[PDB]
Amino acid sequence: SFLLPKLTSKKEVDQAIKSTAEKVLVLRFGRDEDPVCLQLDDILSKTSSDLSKMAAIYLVDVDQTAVYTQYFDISYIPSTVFFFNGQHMKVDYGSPDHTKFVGSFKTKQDFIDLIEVIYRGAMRGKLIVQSPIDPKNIPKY
Ligand SMILES: OC[C@H]1O[C@@](CO)(O[C@H]2O[C@H](CO)[C@@H](O)[C@H](O)[C@H]2O)[C@@H](O)[C@@H]1O
Repeated sequence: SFLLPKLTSKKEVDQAIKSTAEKVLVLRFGRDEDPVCLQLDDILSKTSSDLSKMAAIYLVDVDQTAVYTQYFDISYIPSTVFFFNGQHMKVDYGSPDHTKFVGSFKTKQDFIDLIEVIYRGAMRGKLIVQSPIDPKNIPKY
């Protein structure tokens, strides 16, 4: 749906990691009212439907649960994490941190292209993939 599911506890995140099968699990750690989160959530919402065969997207409330925030070394929101069949996926964006995407995507198409790459690699058994996004479009922060 356009109004993506919210996860508000550790147990709910645990469960989404386990329950999302054969698709990229997208976990957006943020706050729904935060300006950069608003930007990113618009892209996640608007692309969710046409990505529905490849990805399941969730909005994770960092103000109601924080176990995972420490686990992924999240200092800035939004931070977006990718999983496939229960295992964390890394992506090389051209920055040192491959474990999470920090900030918002420049365009819808960048997110789409990224998911395509993650999905294909994950389906081939890979755990780390190369981002297809032009570095000029990667938030620098
Ligand atoms: O240890 C350096 C060696 O690691 C590779 C991945 O095998 O890339 C990593 O190190 C680069 C240089 O520090 C980083 O820019 C990159 O993000 C990181 O994955 C090699 O390409 C590199 O030679």
